[PDB]
Amino acid sequence: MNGIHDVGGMDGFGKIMYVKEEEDTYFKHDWERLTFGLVAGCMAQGLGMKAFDEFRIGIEKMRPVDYLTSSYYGHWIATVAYNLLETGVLDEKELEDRTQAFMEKPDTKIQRWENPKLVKVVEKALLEGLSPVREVSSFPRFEVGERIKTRNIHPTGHTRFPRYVRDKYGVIEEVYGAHVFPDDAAHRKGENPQYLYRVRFDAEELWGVKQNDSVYIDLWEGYLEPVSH
Amino acid sequence: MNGIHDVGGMDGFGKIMYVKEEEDTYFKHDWERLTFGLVAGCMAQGLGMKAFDEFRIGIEKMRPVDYLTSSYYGHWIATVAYNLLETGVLDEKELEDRTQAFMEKPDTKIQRWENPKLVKVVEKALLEGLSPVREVSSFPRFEVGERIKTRNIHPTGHTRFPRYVRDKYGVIEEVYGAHVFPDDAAHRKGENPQYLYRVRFDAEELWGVKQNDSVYIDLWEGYLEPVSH
Amino acid sequence: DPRFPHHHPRPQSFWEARAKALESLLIEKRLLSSDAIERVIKHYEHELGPMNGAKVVAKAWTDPEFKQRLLEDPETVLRELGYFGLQGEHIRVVENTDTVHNVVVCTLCSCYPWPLLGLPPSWYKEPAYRSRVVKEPRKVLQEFGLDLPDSVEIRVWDSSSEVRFMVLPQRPEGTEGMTEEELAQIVTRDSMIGVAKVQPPKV
Amino acid sequence: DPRFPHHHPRPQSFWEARAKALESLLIEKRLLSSDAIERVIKHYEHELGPMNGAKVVAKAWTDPEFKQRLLEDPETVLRELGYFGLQGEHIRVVENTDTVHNVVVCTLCSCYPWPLLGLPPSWYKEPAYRSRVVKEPRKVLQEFGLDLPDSVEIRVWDSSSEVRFMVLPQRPEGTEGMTEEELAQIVTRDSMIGVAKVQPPKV
Ligand SMILES: [Co+2]
Ligand SMILES: [Co+2]
Repeated sequence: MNGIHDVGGMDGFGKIMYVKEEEDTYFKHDWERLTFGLVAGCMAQGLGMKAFDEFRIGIEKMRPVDYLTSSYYGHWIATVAYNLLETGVLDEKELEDRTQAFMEKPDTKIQRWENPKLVKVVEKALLEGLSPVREVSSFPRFEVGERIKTRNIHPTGHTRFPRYVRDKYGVIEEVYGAHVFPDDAAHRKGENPQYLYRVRFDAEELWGVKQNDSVYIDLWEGYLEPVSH
Repeated sequence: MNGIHDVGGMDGFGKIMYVKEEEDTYFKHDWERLTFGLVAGCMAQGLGMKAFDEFRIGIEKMRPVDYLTSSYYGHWIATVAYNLLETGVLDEKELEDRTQAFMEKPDTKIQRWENPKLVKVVEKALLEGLSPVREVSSFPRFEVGERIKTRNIHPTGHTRFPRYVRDKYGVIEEVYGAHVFPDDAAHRKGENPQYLYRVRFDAEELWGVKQNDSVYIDLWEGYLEPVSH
Repeated sequence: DPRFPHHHPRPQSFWEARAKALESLLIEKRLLSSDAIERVIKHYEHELGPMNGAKVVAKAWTDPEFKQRLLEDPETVLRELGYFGLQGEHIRVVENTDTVHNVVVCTLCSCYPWPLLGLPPSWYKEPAYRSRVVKEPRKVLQEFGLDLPDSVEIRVWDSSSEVRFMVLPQRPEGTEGMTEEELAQIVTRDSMIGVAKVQPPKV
Repeated sequence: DPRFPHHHPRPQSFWEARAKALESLLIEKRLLSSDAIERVIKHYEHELGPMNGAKVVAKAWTDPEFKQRLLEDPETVLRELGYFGLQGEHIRVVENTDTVHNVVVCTLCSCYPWPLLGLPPSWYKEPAYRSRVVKEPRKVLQEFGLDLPDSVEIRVWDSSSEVRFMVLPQRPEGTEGMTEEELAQIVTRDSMIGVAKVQPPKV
């Protein structure tokens, strides 16, 4: 979707708040640390999220004002809740009451519970990862060195086809192989693998200005089309 | 600029809050009515704003979070303040202190002052308008019926060249004549008239989808370029 | 927080306080009078309204010659009627037909022909309408209760220049016999923007 | 207000309350344990960090064979070193040269190779950097204090797929004689993202 998250090329966001790495703190609040666990915990078990595709769409669906105002880990919370509701893991009214409860008395303690069984599962995910590489029988359409042209399409659902590179000419730099197709996997429509390519674009083609700059990006075969003659 | 105001084609803003016209109130608060006066009052006298070009840029320069959160008339207030500061009509510290003062005690009354002289000026503007039509010696590059191609440029300053129509092919529908060029007038660089054209675009060319829909828009000659052969 | 300033928006009270701060400053410095600020409010809140455009539609609905004059050289015709003014200096009238439907918008801001229809609707200046009307006008129209066939071409007019556009709707199939003044009463503001059609006075 | 819901953002407390509401619910339903939630925090806050990538850079800075192996088949080389894991399954290493400079980003979200550099910088996930780095990388780099000549090509790498990228900076002209472990200490996190160059240990 052409949402607020696709900020590539926009103006008005001001200067970068640069900070020294030895002073840039990871988590400032405890709920932020909690969120990371909540995210990694569910995805490891496949609760509401098999991989990161279903995770990114949840964020993209946020209201523009919430996306810009909530903190970074606010995005993570929104998607985890989105996915757990969607997949029916948790009930709408069920979550609303708890949220309100914790807004009333934030100091409320939670019953601690543990079991090394799940912990072992989470570790498996953190160390083995979730490679989106798959095997297909299709023959890739383009080859390294070939001049390509991104398609002019505006999908309504999730997509990794940023607006600043649509309807533009580029050159294939590499053929990675076949990877899970975001546009489908994110909407639970089946991970329908597609050849992934790294395409190089010149600043002139993207911004209409001759500068010695270039952008490299990975695009799925479904986003590209051959150059007409 | 490619700011948050150029929302054409974006997704995620949700459903339209439709309301019956007999129930859709103009101003809900007094400060909103005040703002309208403040805007029309300054522009009529050329205080900080000669026309609407300098007025729109002021809004476009707002911070994204302020643009989405402040109300509609919040935008008007931001630009009026922006322009009055820029043109040195009012001092930065001077305005800050007053703002804070009124946030402390909003009930503070203001000394009323009047003079039919200015009132007559404001009426002149409201009834005569500010036609941006000018006379030039240049020969228009394109003619009605000609197939055109919008240029792929991303100006940093003000511009009336919305992103959803850049680097796209269209057809000239009319040649209005020469009008003040926003990109320059908005930045006080001189109203450098340019031929204005109304260009028609097909849904397919803009969104890559065949539908019986089309968009008509007015573009300055400086945004267009001839079709190569 | 200190590295995330953009996450916090200024409170609605800030803008209100700013408007007052501006009013006092301009007055105090004798740059703007109070009777001038009122003249404007009175003019846009009680003097201008959709009633003006309604009369134009009614006259064209009953005078083929006027209609032609209006569609060919609208700027001149409107000037004679007196419907001219700030943000209404250059206006074009687009006509709806059985096969063509028109809808105007201002994706960049909220440009609207004040001298003709008065101030714009609340939804007209918001992102929802402005962002979607140019890409999928059919869906947007359904939300307004207008379901158009696929055989009907939809023309979206985006006000990118100082030029403004007004929609001339079709005369409902229930009128006939009604007078000009009686027809002006049935033309709605939304019908002149293209988000609705004038309903037949039959019922 | 009732017609302008989108103007009001949910308060920061809402998100905090929501995270807790989620934690209790998942625990209460025996879907997620507390010792599992801690294992993760411990792993991303105390186990992973830029220190990993620093060693890779230091080894390549001192072993031409390793460097070659690394640039040609990075996925295999990294797997042998053990720098593999969630969001670090597929990594590519881009090398900076006297005529070429590399800078990575994730315009759509904030994708970063956790197993190699740990969590990303605060500015890396914000709109300012993500929006501008692809259109005018030179200006953005100046803000970080890096002024590159026009004769130096700047390559921006946007992480649109699960594939992640890491920047291999040039060895400063002040080292020589230093050991691998001693070089790993001078490689900064920012230098492996492309927003800075390793400064010479001379001074
Ligand atoms: Co406007
Ligand atoms: Co990301």
